[PDB]
Amino acid sequence: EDLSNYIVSNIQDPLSRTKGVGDFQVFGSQYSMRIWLDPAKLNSYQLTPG
Amino acid sequence: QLQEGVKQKAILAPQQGVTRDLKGQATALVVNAQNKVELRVIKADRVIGDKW
Repeated sequence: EDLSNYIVSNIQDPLSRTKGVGDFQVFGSQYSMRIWLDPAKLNSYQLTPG
Repeated sequence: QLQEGVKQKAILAPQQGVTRDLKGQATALVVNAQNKVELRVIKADRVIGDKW
């Protein structure tokens, strides 16, 4: 996923500049700020994930 | 502003010397004994003045 972020970030924009490349399909996708909730520490402060 | 603790051997790196990688981990470059530059991923947590 780190390498797929590197592809989607900055070898995807110069690759479609070239004469002849139509649509394309990168493997994987870019990043996401992925948040890992802890259920015991959600219990500890009286919080639902909603 | 409470103060607790004191470090004996604390390594204070400047803010222009440590940056952020695209993954988010704080990185800072190091030159070696054979005079080449090299990258090691560090754990920068607090700021003191203008120094990580």
